[PDB]
Amino acid sequence: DVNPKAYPLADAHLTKKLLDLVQQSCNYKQLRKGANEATKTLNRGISEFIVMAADAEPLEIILHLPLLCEDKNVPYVFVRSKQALGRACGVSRPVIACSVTIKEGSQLKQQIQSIQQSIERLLV
Amino acid sequence: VEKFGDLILKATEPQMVLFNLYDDWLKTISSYTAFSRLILILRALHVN
Amino acid sequence: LGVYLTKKEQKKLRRQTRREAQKELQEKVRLGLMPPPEPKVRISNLMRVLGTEAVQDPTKVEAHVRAQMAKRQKAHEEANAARKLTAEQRKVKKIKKLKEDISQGVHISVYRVRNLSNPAKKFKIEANAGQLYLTGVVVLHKDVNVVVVEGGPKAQKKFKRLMLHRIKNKCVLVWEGTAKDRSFGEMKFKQCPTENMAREHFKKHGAEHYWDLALSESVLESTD
RNA sequence: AGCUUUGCGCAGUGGCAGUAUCGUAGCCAAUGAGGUCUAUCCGAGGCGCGAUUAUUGCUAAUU
RNA sequence: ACGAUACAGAGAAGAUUAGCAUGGCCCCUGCGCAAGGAUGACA
RNA sequence: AAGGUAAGUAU
RNA sequence: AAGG
Repeated sequence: DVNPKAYPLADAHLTKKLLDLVQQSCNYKQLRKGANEATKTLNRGISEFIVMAADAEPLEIILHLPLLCEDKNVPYVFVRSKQALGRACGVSRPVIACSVTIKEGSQLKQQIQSIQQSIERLLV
Repeated sequence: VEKFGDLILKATEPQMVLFNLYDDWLKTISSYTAFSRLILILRALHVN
Repeated sequence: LGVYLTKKEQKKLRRQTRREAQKELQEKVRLGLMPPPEPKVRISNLMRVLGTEAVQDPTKVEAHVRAQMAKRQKAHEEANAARKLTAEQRKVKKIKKLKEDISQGVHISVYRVRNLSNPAKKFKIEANAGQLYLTGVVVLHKDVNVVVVEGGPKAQKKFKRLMLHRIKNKCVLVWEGTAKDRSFGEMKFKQCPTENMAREHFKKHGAEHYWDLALSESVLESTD
């Protein structure tokens, strides 16, 4: 199965919703790909939420992101596939961490808030 | 054409006169077709 | 579990489909099954295509060119209109996208309004709940106005935004949550001069706890 | 009930540039391509090879 | 074994030529597909 | 002494 | 077609 270290793992419905929102954010120029860009967004406090994969090997290369999310008060979730997450980001290469940035006046704000509420009530 | 010949013969002093050889043509055809039709008409008038 | 496509992937697909279509048309033309394509002619292109023919027959060539242009425009309009959502079919798509599946669960939100005397506001709530399939009840008291709204999460969010920003005494969300099954029908706007029969009516649907919370919160606000 | 945003198609009209457009069972790439400027900052393809009238077809002439 | 004769002789240059459509790029318009945004309406 | 051969086809 |  999946690594137990990724405890806030989303189910199929939330996985589909998260991938759809990630694709929409990519279309709106509101997404950052890669763990390094996710870390940069977290340090600058311009991240709505962080989506990271559960197939990263080793998973410890992105387990620092939950700590930064807790420090910066940003929701985070784990998806079951690093290949579908990359495809949602618009990149054929697998992506193990994507960050949805904050853009004032964006039409995705309501969907972003709904996804944040869904994620923040799923970790435990 | 009579409308030009009679006007010029009847004139007594030089003057600038503005006409329109595409009178009602641009309302239905392009100026490219209007020019070709007018040149055909003028060629027929000159020839016979 | 659908897989999205990169922009390069989309460009490749479109390019190869168009190339295949062009090759098929060229093969049809060469094989004789299709006549060769006549040159595209416009008003600015009239002389460059047929200057020899335009000189002898200006109006005839103009008519032919305009006929070709009108044929192209008519083909475009026929393609667009042929593939057009019927007026009833537009509603069917709209009437379905707003019908969330309440089979898994129903989302219930409870609101308490200090004053709900305005008939226009009543009509707004009733129509908005009806369009969004938001089955519920409105109970009118001197101060308590329990607005139980049940339906889909998208409709619930829209209706919450409705009374939070679109409609103005103040509006307070008592409790938003989910339940296994629905318990109220269409909007009725029941008038409840006294608390006892309002509680009894809420007990008829088995949702008296919403009334209890609204009454207790109103009492606490009054004491505060 | 209208209105409107994004992406994807399908067409129509119009404008611009042919020192450039493609091909990748070749390689590398958000587990970071590539960084003259802004570097405790930037974030996406790059390279090699191949095709060619620096995209490719028909049509009309001469042949 | 040339040469003489009769014939050819421009004995050194893909000199090609237009039309349209595709293709690239950038809008605009219409239609379809999938999502969504904001707002208006009394008994 | 050269750098000054037209290349031919026929008879 | 003719010459050594």
